[PDB]
This record gives sequence, C-alpha cells and structure tokens, in this order.
Amino acid sequence: GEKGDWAQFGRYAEANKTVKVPSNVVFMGNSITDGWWPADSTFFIRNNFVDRGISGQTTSEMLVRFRQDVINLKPKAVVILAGINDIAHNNGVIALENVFGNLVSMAELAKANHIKVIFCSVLPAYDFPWRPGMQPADKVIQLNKWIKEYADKNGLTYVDYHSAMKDERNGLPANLSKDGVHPTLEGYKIMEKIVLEAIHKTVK
Repeated sequence: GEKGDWAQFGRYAEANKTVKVPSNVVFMGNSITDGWWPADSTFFIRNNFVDRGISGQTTSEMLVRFRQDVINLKPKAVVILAGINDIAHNNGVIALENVFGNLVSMAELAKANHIKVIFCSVLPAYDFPWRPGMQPADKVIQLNKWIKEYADKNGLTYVDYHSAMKDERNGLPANLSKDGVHPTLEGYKIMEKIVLEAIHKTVK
C-alpha cells in the first residue's frame, strides 16, 4: 500500500494555523486550483480567499482532507472544482457514479457544518498527455450533468466554466491551456470573472 501521507494533510497543516477563523471562502481542488497561484499570485489574497488546491488529487483524497482544509477553517462558503483526476484514474480505477458520490459527501459535510457549497463544472478535457487514450471529453460532460442536477435540486450555486471554455471537440483550446487540461493565465481570467460573480451572488 501507500507509504506516505496519502491525503496530503501535511501540505497545508502549517498554513491552516495562521488562517483567521471563521474564514471567508475556501477553494478546494486539484492541479487546476493548485496552478492558480503561480499564474496570478494575488488572486486569492486580494479577494480574501483561502487556496487549498493540491496537484494530482482526486475526490477521494479531497473528501478525507475536507475536515482539515475546509470544515476546521469555518468558511462562509467552499468552492469545489474536482473530478478530472478521478477520470484520469490518479488514485486507481473509480466508477464515475462514485466520483459524484464523493462530491455529494463533501456537500453534505459542508451543509452539516453550515458552509455554503459552490460547485464548479469540471473543465473541458479532450486527452490527458500524462495518461493517454482515456477519452475524458464525454465523461467530463456526464459528471457535470450530475453535479448541475444535484446543485439545482439542493439550492447550491453551479459555476459553469465548461460552457465558457470548451472548443468544438469538448476540450480546451491552445490559447486557454498548454496541455489541454490545465489553464494558462488567459483561462484563469475567464474562470476568475465567472467564479467572482457566483461568489458575490451566494456570499454576503
């Protein structure tokens, strides 16, 4: 089995100790959230957002890490962008319904702790250069259909990055992404506009 810190509790354990609690908005995510600070170093700080993205993580590590990096920070809301690394099988094979199930468990834990959930559409992806031949495009669309239907049925805000960034093959175009999965600064600026509008309408 695993030898190290599987859920990567060690990544933000120290950072959490100097976060002012109760906090404002926590961004929970994978490499897309983790890549935001190098692209725009003041995005989180100028909006009083807490960045808790960890490269390569699936919804499974996130559900386990959720208590330390979200619940214990007592935020008004949590912005969740997750599922692409589950589609890439980063933590092994997982059925798409079980990926959705992990997101539902995060939503239920947040609601039980009086945290508003802001769900984000999984970004378009046509192929994983690091995991070829997985055909993720339609899997992303199926997962987003479930996320959106859950968000609508439970009065949660849905952030549709996917419709704003997709090309004709339901992937990311070269100007928005270097690997067709992780955004460039141009892609992050599209995302910034959409998520800021969603947060300001949800969080007062």
